[PDB]
Amino acid sequence: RGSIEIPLRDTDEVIELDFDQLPEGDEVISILKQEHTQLHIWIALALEYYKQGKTEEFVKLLEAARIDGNLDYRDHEKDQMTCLDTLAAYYVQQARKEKNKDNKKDLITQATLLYTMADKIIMYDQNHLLGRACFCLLEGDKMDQADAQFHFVLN
Amino acid sequence: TYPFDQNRFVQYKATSLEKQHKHDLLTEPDLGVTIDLINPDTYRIDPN
Repeated sequence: RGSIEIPLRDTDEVIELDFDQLPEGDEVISILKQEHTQLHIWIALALEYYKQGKTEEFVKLLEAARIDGNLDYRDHEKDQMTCLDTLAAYYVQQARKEKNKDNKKDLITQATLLYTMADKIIMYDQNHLLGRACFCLLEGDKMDQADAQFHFVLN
Repeated sequence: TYPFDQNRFVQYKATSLEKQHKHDLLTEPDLGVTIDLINPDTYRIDPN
């Protein structure tokens, strides 16, 4: 909401980060990971940053959440594929709001490489096919292929 | 022959042929919407 819970290792469910202020996302990675906190909270505060009106620190703090797929999590690799599909969609989304200085490929490279690790564990997600289908419209080709992978979503 | 002016210039103008044209909207090739299944964090399908 404006402050959701960050669980501890010992006497958990005690600490909070109020999102009305804007802390730096890298110390958030720390204060999460000295606590061996579950991967779900990383998505939750990523959504908090996004609803805070942030698209770039939001998408780069989760890059630090790509390291901790199953760190102490007892098979939350489903949570890591959910993590990584967010970057596989929002790298290619933030490439469309490109600026005068970088290239589109300056985000498409990271989107495409991380999608490859996204397909190492899980195949044909409701967002896996979206990432490559929206990958096609950027280049003006594989357009019926993009339509087919979207129709793979309906089936 | 007649000494015709070289009509290198428009003063009529072509504005009858100009404002008759209705102009396309191609700002974003997927028609001005970010296409995403993640940013619908909300849904009106809930009551109500």
